[PDB]
Amino acid sequence: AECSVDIQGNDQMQFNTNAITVDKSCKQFTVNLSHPGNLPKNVMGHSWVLSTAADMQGVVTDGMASGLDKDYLKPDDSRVIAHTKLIGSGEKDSVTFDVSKLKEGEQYMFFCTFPGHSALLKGTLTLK
Ligand SMILES: [Cu+2]
Repeated sequence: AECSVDIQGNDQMQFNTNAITVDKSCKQFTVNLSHPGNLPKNVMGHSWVLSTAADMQGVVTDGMASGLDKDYLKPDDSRVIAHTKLIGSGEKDSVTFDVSKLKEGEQYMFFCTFPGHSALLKGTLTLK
C-alpha cells in the first residue's frame, strides 16, 4: 500500500506488525486500525499513538491516568503527533498524519495506552 498501512490488534494482546516505514515523499500517511476479536474496548482496547521514544513512557503512564472516558490518553498531548480512538471488539478506527510532523533521524514508536498495553503492543516507525 502507498502512504497508508493496514494495521490491527487482537485479543491475544499482540500487534500484527511491530514496525512501520513511511515514505519521504508521502505527503500524508494513514493508519487504519482494525480490531478482530471478541473482547470489548473496556478489557482489551487498542489504539495507535504516534510519538517518539523520548516521551513514549510518559504519554503511557500519563495516559492510563486520564480516566477511561479520556480514552486512557492525556488530553491534548503534544507528545503525540497522531493517535487513534480507542476502538474495541469488531470496531475499526484510523488516523492520517502530516509527514512533516515526522522528523527524520528521531526514533519513533506507536503503541496502546490501555493500562498495561503499550508494554506488549508496539513497533518502530521510520522515514526511509
Ligand atoms: Cu491495546
